[PDB]
Amino acid sequence: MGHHHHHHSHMKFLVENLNGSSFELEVDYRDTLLVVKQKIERSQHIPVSKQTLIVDGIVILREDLTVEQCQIVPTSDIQLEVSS
Repeated sequence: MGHHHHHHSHMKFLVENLNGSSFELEVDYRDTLLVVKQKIERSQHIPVSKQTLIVDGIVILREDLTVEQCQIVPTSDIQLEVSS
């Protein structure tokens, strides 16, 4: 009777692009780092290849890993530094 644990996979992490605009991108745990940056591309208007994901100091250069593996949460400092 009752009790249903509903998990929220939708994560809106603040894509804080210093050379652009901060945007909370709503990604799912299932989405890969390759796909998530394609979302960012249309948002920051910068090509995926120039999206230097800097989280807490670490650069995220992986397309093969999903966000559920990297566990990139909005409670970390997620910034973008536009490579010219």
